[PDB]
Amino acid sequence: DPSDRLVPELDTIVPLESTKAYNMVDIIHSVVDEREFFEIMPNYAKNIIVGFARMNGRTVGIVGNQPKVASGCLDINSSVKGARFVRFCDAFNIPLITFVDVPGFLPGTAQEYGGIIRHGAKLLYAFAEATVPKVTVITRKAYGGAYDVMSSKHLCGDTNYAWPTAEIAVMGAKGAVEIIFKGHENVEAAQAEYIEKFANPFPAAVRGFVDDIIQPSSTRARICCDLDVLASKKVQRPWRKHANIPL
Amino acid sequence: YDPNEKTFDKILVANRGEIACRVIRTCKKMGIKTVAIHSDVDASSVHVKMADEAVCVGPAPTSKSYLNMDAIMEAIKKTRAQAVHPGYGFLSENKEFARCLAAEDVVFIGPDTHAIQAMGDKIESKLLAKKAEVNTIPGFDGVVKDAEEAVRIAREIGYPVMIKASAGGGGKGMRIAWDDEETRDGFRLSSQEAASSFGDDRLLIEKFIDNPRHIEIQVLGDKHGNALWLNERECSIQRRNQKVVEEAPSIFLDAETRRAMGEQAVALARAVKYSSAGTVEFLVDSKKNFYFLEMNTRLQVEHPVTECITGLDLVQEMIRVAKGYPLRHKQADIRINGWAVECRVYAEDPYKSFGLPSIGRLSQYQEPLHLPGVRVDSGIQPGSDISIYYDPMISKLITYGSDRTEALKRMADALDNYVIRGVTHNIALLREVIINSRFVKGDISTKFLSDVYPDGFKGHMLTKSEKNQLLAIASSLFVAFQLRAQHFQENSRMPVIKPDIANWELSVKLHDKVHTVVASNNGSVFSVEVDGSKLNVTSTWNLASPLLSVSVDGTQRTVQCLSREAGGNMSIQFLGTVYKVNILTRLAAELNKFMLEKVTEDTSSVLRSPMPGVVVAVSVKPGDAVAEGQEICVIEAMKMQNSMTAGKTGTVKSVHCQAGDTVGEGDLLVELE
Amino acid sequence: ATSVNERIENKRRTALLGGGQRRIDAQHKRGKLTARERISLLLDPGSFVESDMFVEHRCADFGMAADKNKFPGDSVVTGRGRINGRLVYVFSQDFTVFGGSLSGAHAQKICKIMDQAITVGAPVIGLNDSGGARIQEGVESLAGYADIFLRNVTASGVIPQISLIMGPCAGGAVYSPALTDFTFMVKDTSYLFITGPDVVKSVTNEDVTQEELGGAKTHTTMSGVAHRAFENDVDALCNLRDFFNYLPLSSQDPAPVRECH
Ligand SMILES: CCC(=O)SCCNC(=O)CCNC(=O)[C@H](O)C(C)(C)COP(=O)(O)OP(=O)(O)OC[C@H]1O[C@@H](n2cnc3c(N)ncnc32)[C@H](O)[C@@H]1OP(=O)(O)O
Ligand SMILES: Nc1ncnc2c1ncn2[C@@H]1O[C@H](COP(=O)(O)OP(=O)(O)O)[C@@H](O)[C@H]1O
Ligand SMILES: *C(=O)CCCC[C@@H]1SC[C@@H]2NC(=O)N[C@@H]21
Ligand SMILES: [Mg+2]
Repeated sequence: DPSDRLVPELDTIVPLESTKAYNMVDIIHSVVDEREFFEIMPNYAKNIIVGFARMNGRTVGIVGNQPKVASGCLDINSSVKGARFVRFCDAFNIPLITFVDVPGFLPGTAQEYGGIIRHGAKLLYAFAEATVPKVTVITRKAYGGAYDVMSSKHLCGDTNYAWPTAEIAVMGAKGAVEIIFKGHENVEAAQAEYIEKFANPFPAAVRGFVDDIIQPSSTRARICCDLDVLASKKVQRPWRKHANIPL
Repeated sequence: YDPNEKTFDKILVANRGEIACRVIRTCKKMGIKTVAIHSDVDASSVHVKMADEAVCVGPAPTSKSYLNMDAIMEAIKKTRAQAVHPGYGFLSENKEFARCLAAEDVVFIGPDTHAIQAMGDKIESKLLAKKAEVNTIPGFDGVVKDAEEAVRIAREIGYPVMIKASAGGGGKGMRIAWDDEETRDGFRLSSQEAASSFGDDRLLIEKFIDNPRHIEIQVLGDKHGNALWLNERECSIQRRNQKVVEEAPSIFLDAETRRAMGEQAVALARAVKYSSAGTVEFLVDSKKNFYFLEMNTRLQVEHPVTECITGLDLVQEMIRVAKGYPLRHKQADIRINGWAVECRVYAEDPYKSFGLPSIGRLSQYQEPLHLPGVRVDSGIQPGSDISIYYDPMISKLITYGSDRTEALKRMADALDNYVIRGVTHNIALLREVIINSRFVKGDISTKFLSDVYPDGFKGHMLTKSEKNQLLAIASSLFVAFQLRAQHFQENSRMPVIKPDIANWELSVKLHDKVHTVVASNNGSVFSVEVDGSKLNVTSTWNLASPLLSVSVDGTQRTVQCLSREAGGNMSIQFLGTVYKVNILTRLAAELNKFMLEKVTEDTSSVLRSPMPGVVVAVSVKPGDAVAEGQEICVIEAMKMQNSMTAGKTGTVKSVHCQAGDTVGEGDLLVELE
Repeated sequence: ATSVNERIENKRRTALLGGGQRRIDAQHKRGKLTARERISLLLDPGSFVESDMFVEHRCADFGMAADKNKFPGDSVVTGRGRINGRLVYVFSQDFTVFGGSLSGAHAQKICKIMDQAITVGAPVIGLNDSGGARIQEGVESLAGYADIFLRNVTASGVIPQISLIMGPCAGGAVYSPALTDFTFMVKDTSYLFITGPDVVKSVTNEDVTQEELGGAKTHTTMSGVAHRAFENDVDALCNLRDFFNYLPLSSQDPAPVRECH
């Protein structure tokens, strides 16, 4: 399997409408070598996907969001499911590939009573302490602090990429216009301006948050080369017996 | 082609998919700017990216996007288009569309309004053909009056009696009768179905031709009174009255019959004052007696094949004719050059009803463009999606050669190097038809698919040698994967010790039989013992490419490994048919006999829908009792309606289908005891 | 003659007075102090030295180029002091200025204090009183949380980190307290939730108020996020003093030993 094989089928996999859901497993199958993917916990917490694959013959750990189930919102179960896998992958020197499509955290009374904060902290810590090479690709959206939870550039991430259909912001357009332009009491032009100016990856691109905006068909060829140069990554950190996981 | 000649500088294509791509390629070759129309679903199609500019015309359904004349006219006015090409289907043969376009200033590439009006119904067409001295079916001409008149006509038309719905056709109102009492009961059935038909309520009584052969003559005409016939075409392999396999030169006809047929077609075209490209269809018996049957006033689907034996470009010629230029060829300039065979690759499962529509997204798609004498016309690409509103046509494949044998061999070779992963296709049926002995000999008819497979398509029945080759290839692939799994990189801390094994003893389960196989490797060459039979297979063993070329005992074969898993199950595409095999080691096979068989709670009593779409009418209600051979409900998807059959007796506990909803493929529909 | 002296006094007065006296009165009418007297009560008298008191936000959109949207300190007070003679680094958030929402300068100051504390080997105490992240800042605000979160993981297991929620913390700022070693709350005054009750009502069609959603009783009785709850601010600081007195300065030092009788 050549490491420069193109994947033209990924150019239109992401629907134009923001209310439509696609399958991330198809993207994972297209990107990885020989369309082979070993999924871990496939029937539990289906809004997140974790597994093992091979890129240019090297074992890699794939973690990603599933917009098809629960619109990709994070909850208690998926946080632990991702955190344990990420911790194991770091512990045994395995590179991590991440696909980001998240609107935020799932709201509700049950989630708050169950301690969603602790599990979100678990997942964020698991990505934060990572020392193995990490590659991140943003497909459609990443809203709020969840964008930081998914191994953003600022958590010692190595390379971040965004598709042309991606878009990153703080909250939705309606929330922004209702929390900023309250006195103006006119959301007709305000929402149009906000979606014309900030509903695109350029504000993060011009500020250095994402390395480059790449075409989907060249995704695989972009990742393999990176895994060739990050194989010698070494990071030094302060000495400690063991850190305090929020278990 | 000469771009120096003056021609339209803007063409609007009012179709979608393959024909739009063909027209776009033609006008690009002719240096003509083009404009494309599309619905919301087809916003990412191939034809909307090939053409400059693109206009959205409406929602997904064809009744509001491609058949909405107001949107088309608005798009034409906005884009300042000078000419519009309809292709085939949709509004290609619409009477009012031609007048609406020709009203303001727009020239329409095709026949005039009068030509479409005359060749639009089966009543006046027959008498017009008779007035032009053209052979017709000896059935009586005239609208039937009543049962007594019908039987009186049936007395002198012949013992076989055809009843047909007038005006619009499309495989409706076509019924059989032999006996006089059978004739009258069939006639009253036809009368009541016409009363329930679209509104014509007029019946045509006619004679049958035994073992019909469907011949076509491609005519081309201009506005100056010139008409040319571009040889003939053989199209007999049909299911649901739809052509699948096409052959340009007719092996059944000689020079004299071909000349007579062409002269009759030219005379008929001159009588109608035809000024475009069209086809004239004939029915031919065993005694080479041809009878006229319908005329198509548009560009046909199987037009490329007759281009492979004449060297002309039909689209360019008809655009030039629509411009107003006389034809630059004569009758003596048309000659037959070789042989050509065309296959129509659809998106349907051939194992049920000779093709039932299916949907999906193309995971990957590759054409055999590197093979000699191969041409592919497709309107799809990797990642394309198949909706439920349009025709399921995937592509068409044309192979030309010096003679019939070379063309057939090239078609067989090309059908194996065609990669489609994501949907289900009918390539297996095409490859089975091509290599059929009767098709090779040349004795075919319109009922070719009805007697070769009386019960249905069951796949390729492979012989003993082919079975041995398949088993050897499967075992060799399994051993190659196992050997590849053992190659790691040097560790320098815990060096690996590669196991030393001489022979691999395997149990291979195929269909419902178990074979013992012994495999040995000597580098790139595998020696296989299959039930005491020696086989030798060689290949490069590239396990990543979707196409594998192997040589077994000197015979070259191409195989594709669709699916493989650690449990031993493998899906291999051999000779165009997908086979499922289970390969295990001897010890694993011996130990597997202690495993309890998993209970399968599916023994009939389940009516899962065999196709996706929208059900239009349900004939049963919950709590009722059904009978064998009785339809339950009718699902409409991709231009056709299908009703599932019966065969078991029980009480329907619940009905999950209602008019207007969407039902997916494999969804439970009717539950019964 | 240079007017660089009066400007310093004006900036100091604005920093001490925050965003205005009306907001201070609103702060007191809820029985709630401000950051500076909280720091004074927490630390030993005459031992607190403040860092970066002349830092301004650098927003340029949504009309914050005017002086009415400019406030010194940027709603955070950071520095170092001594408790019972042992060094400590502290930071407190001010709800007066933009409701304590994160800006670039706020995160920069917090990160600088954490970096200094991890360099010298001293504990960090954080009094959290915010309202989320500043929307007008944009993605630059979000990165701030990340720049904090990483420093919460790098220092985990190296120096003790104590967090005390003193008000309605909401949004992505609730993850920093969850990444610290211990968490304390003030009852009837503090809240902790990812999203407000309005979003819950809009989405799940369920009616609930802030007290039942993120109150101190909820997080100390069934949620398991907080560790202890205190009656008011003074009692919370008084208990935090001796709780800090129990624990050592860094993992490189042995457990403290006191004088016994
Ligand atoms: C990383 C994830 C994120 O980005 S979370 C962003 C925050 N999302 C929100 O919807 C805001 C939620 N905050 C609130 O609802 C309130 O501030 C809460 C926490 C309930 C405080 O209670 P309450 O005393 O009633 O507030 P208030 O009416 O006195 O308002 C005071 C001023 O504070 C301001 N404020 C608050 N948060 C922000 C923020 N993120 N960005 C900018 N400004 C903020 C408000 O504008 C408010 O202004 P004003 O003085 O009422 O005119
Ligand atoms: N008079 C006939 N005698 C014998 N077979 C016929 C006769 N008419 C039609 N058939 C069959 O009807 C089918 C369709 O006829 P056609 O006029 O072409 O309608 P359509 O335009 O829908 O294709 C033919 O393929 C042919 O096999
Ligand atoms: C539906 O989308 C209309 C195009 C498909 C039907 C056209 S028209 C009649 C020809 N016969 C056939 O099978 N395809 C062609
Ligand atoms: Mg016909």
